[PDB]
Amino acid sequence: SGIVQQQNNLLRAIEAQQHLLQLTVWGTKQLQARLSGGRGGWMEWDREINNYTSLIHSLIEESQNQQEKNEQEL
Amino acid sequence: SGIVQQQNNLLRAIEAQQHLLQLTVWGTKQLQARIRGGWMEWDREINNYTSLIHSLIEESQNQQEKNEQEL
Amino acid sequence: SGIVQQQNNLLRAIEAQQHLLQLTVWGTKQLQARIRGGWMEWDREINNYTSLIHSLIEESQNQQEKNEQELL
Repeated sequence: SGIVQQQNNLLRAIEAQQHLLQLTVWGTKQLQARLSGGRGGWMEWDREINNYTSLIHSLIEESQNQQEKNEQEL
Repeated sequence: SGIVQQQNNLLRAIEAQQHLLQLTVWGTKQLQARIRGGWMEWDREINNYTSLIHSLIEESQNQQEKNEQEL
Repeated sequence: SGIVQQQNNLLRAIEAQQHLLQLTVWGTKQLQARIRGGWMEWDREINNYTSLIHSLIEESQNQQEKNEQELL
């Protein structure tokens, strides 16, 4: 199915962008150290990112499950 | 259908990833402001593609709704 | 169909998102190259996913086009 094949493509790109995104956050934090933010000034910022990250992994997780289920049924 | 349902998750991922990215964007500009390089142009690129993404996410929400109301 | 138009929407949302990512990587590079460095591996990691994402994107473009020409 070209439609089902496209979903897989979109999901994949999203997963790859998630790595890229996590690589960019890491890079940003390294800069933050050397530099200097305000001591704890970025705590909530960091917290918000972990919230989205966790949500994202969750969604990707459900999507991968839905992907296998759409490939057998549809 | 499982396709529309999944497309919803994909969209929420894109949206969550988008918000995540915007946080990265804010942080970087904070960093740059605490410091050459021609950053106003970069500023322009950010804004443009930020506009574009917002437009795309909004239109995806609209279609998602239309699809969930049709399938 | 509404489905194929949604994939067209999601694909572009991903394309646009890719630019912001590359731009944020860019700014990071300028700042990092201003302030050894465990970055050598960060750079290798970046290039890898960038190429993969551009590969996934164009692949999706090929698919998007094919699905639309058959009116799915």
